Amino acid sequence: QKGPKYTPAAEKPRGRRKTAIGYVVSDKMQKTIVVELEDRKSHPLYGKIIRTTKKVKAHDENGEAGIGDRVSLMETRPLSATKRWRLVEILEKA
Amino acid sequence: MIQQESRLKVADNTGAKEILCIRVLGGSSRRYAGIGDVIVATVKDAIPGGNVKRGDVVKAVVVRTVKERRRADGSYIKFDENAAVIIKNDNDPRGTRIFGPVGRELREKKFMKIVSLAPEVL
Amino acid sequence: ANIKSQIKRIRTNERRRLRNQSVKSSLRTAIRGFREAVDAGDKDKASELLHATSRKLDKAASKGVIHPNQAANKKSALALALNKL
Amino acid sequence: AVKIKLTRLGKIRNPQYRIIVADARTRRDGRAIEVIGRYHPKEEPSLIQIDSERAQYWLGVGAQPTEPVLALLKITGDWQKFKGLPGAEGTLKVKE
RNA sequence: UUUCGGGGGUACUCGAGUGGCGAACGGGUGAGUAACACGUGGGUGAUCUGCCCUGCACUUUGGGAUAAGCCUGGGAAACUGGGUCUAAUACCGAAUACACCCUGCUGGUCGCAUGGCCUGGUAGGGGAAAGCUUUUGCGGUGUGGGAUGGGCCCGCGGCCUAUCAGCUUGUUGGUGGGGUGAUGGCCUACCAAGGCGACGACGGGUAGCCGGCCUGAGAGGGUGACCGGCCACACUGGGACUGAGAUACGGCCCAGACUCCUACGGGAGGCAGCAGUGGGGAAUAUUGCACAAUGGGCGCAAGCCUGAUGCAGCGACGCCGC
Ligand SMILES: [Mg+2]
Ligand SMILES: [Mg+2]
Ligand SMILES: [Mg+2]
Ligand SMILES: [Mg+2]
Ligand SMILES: [Mg+2]
Ligand SMILES: [Mg+2]
Ligand SMILES: [Mg+2]
Ligand SMILES: [Mg+2]
Ligand SMILES: [Mg+2]
Ligand SMILES: [Mg+2]
Ligand SMILES: [Mg+2]
Ligand SMILES: [Mg+2]
Ligand SMILES: [Mg+2]
Ligand SMILES: [Mg+2]
Ligand SMILES: [Mg+2]
Ligand SMILES: [Mg+2]
Ligand SMILES: [Mg+2]
Ligand SMILES: [Mg+2]
Ligand SMILES: [Mg+2]
Ligand SMILES: [Mg+2]
Ligand SMILES: [Mg+2]
Ligand SMILES: [Mg+2]
Ligand SMILES: [Mg+2]
Ligand SMILES: [Mg+2]
Ligand SMILES: [Mg+2]
Ligand SMILES: [Mg+2]
Ligand SMILES: [Mg+2]
Ligand SMILES: [Mg+2]
Ligand SMILES: [Mg+2]
Ligand SMILES: [Mg+2]
Ligand SMILES: [Mg+2]
Ligand SMILES: [Mg+2]
Ligand SMILES: [Mg+2]
Ligand SMILES: [Mg+2]
Ligand SMILES: [Mg+2]
Ligand SMILES: [Mg+2]
Ligand SMILES: [Mg+2]
Ligand SMILES: [Mg+2]
Ligand SMILES: [Mg+2]
Ligand SMILES: [Mg+2]
Ligand SMILES: [Mg+2]
Ligand SMILES: [Mg+2]
Ligand SMILES: [Mg+2]
Ligand SMILES: [Mg+2]
Ligand SMILES: [Mg+2]
Ligand SMILES: [Mg+2]
Ligand SMILES: [Mg+2]
Ligand SMILES: [Mg+2]
Ligand SMILES: [Mg+2]
Ligand SMILES: [Mg+2]
Ligand SMILES: [Mg+2]
Ligand SMILES: [Mg+2]
Ligand SMILES: [Mg+2]
Ligand SMILES: [Mg+2]
Ligand SMILES: [Mg+2]
Ligand SMILES: [Mg+2]
Ligand SMILES: [Mg+2]
Repeated sequence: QKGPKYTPAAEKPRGRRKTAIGYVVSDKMQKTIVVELEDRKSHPLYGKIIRTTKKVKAHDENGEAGIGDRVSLMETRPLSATKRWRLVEILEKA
Repeated sequence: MIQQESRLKVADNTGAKEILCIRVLGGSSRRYAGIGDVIVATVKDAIPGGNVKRGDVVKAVVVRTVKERRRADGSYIKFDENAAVIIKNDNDPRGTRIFGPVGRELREKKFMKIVSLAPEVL
Repeated sequence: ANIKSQIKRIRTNERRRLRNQSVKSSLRTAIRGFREAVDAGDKDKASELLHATSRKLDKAASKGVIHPNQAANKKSALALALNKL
Repeated sequence: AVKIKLTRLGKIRNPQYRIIVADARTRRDGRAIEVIGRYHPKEEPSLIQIDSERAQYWLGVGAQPTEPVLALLKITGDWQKFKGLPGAEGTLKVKE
């Protein structure tokens, strides 16, 4: 009862990381853009619909995004403080 | 070498840090104070939770002096800062634990509690 | 330190500390030699010193003092620095 | 090494035990992966129940039971079915 | 054997000493913490994992020393030094590895992008073991497959307060290096000036979070007893070694306060573990019995340990029967 040296762990594919779409408002850096996401929820107590927005900054490699454009985003590994995202693609330009 | 208006360290845990000498005791026209001389000193500042508040008039005995004081074998004492120990009428300290060393003269001056309780006698 | 087993493991940990500190210092000296060589800018002597450093890192990693993946990462960085310089 | 534990619940004058597959080093009442049976000996017959399919799956994947768990699942017949030496025997006495 | 002072073997047995394994298990408290700290939801082409089971190679060889013991010194003590000397599953080389770990040259699939997978192919370099028992046999090195365990990032959520309007300088972003199991201002250097901010930032006070409990038809309000899922801490503040795995409670080191022993030369401590005492209070128990059952650790088993746990004692404090 002998044999070579292969007794591994378990496999795992790569699955889903959360996707979102928002508006870019500031491009005064290079190779980074800040994006505002739109979120709609009903208030837990009142039940009335409230519109709230948050700003999230992503990573771009060329600084191809101008002011007032909408883009798609994907989650990534942390790259610095307060940014954890990359850019998917620019669909429209204004 | 402690005089009037002399500015001293406290080597006690009574709650006082700094004392000002009031008089040097021992006799008429008493002029200097040496190791093992009971004096009277006033408290300038104190620990907020200390036992004694600033402004009190308390009897004290000096233990650490900067000036040389000879012993019977010619032994001269130079310390680094003038310090005293707060004492009461019963020739006993007001504190319970002592900072820094002490000289042998206290033993001959009958102050037994201090010399016994000090971390090392020198 | 109140249990005989506890003080026994204190002594054991002390001697393990000495042994592992010696091994770690030896590997650190090898890495220092590589860094000095690459700063000077040699090619051949840097190559044999890289072979020696890779040997010693691989033995240390197989001995468990350093993690095998970290040893591999260090050695791959060594090879990449040699290639670029 | 995941082992078959018996998690304590309830109050003092009646002990509780839950046949749960989980990691060994955790607390006696620690994290529970799946609940498969429950154990309580205070009652007169001390009826015992184990989900045979999940118990067999866990034994196959490599959960190591403690000796009391092994004995109890032998009373149930899970050990007999798993090893296959005698077969699958049912002798457990039902409540009156 | 004996003179009853004791002298030899025995391994049944064993003080102490080496060497492993456990020791991060199990138990406790809610000071700090407005945070991916908590619940839910996925994740890892970016990790590792001893003891368990299971398909599949091998386990050749050489060397030296130390504890223990003996002699001796300091010293009340803890503890230590000097000399002699011993064996090992304690220690270190070397022989294979060609299936892995790295670097340079050449294809197909997938997209979610580096690139991953098809152990892609290719040339060069590198990589480990220890045996015991003769019996329901366990060990050593590696990772194609599974499972547990982790670490990390995020959409969302959940106190009050402008009688708190600007905050920040590794701060923000890029590149190059080091760093870590893993990407990353995690750390460094060089470039540019901004990011966060009235859809309440930064400040101030309070507080462990959640499944739950009470009340209310509901909405909602109050709350975190017990149990259970995490979080954080171990007299106060820090730091690091070991290990597959550390806030390391009864591990280590240092600085503080308190207590204790002393032959004054110096040392020992951390009940918020189970009981118990002093103080505060309105007040909250017994310095109790066991491994019988079950979980946990060791060992081939027998067997050993476990204030985890089962039980008993006190108290009309509560749901319940007499
Ligand atoms: Mg295998
Ligand atoms: Mg495997
Ligand atoms: Mg060194
Ligand atoms: Mg160094
Ligand atoms: Mg290791
Ligand atoms: Mg690396
Ligand atoms: Mg690189
Ligand atoms: Mg536990
Ligand atoms: Mg029965
Ligand atoms: Mg048993
Ligand atoms: Mg023995
Ligand atoms: Mg271990
Ligand atoms: Mg431990
Ligand atoms: Mg522990
Ligand atoms: Mg409690
Ligand atoms: Mg408490
Ligand atoms: Mg807290
Ligand atoms: Mg906060
Ligand atoms: Mg282990
Ligand atoms: Mg050999
Ligand atoms: Mg020896
Ligand atoms: Mg020999
Ligand atoms: Mg060899
Ligand atoms: Mg070979
Ligand atoms: Mg070759
Ligand atoms: Mg092939
Ligand atoms: Mg060996
Ligand atoms: Mg063994
Ligand atoms: Mg998530
Ligand atoms: Mg949430
Ligand atoms: Mg960088
Ligand atoms: Mg990179
Ligand atoms: Mg960083
Ligand atoms: Mg830099
Ligand atoms: Mg709820
Ligand atoms: Mg209502
Ligand atoms: Mg209401
Ligand atoms: Mg709550
Ligand atoms: Mg619980
Ligand atoms: Mg969790
Ligand atoms: Mg602490
Ligand atoms: Mg702390
Ligand atoms: Mg700690
Ligand atoms: Mg403890
Ligand atoms: Mg303790
Ligand atoms: Mg304590
Ligand atoms: Mg207790
Ligand atoms: Mg009281
Ligand atoms: Mg009561
Ligand atoms: Mg047991
Ligand atoms: Mg037997
Ligand atoms: Mg015992
Ligand atoms: Mg016992
Ligand atoms: Mg009880
Ligand atoms: Mg009453
Ligand atoms: Mg009564
Ligand atoms: Mg009644």
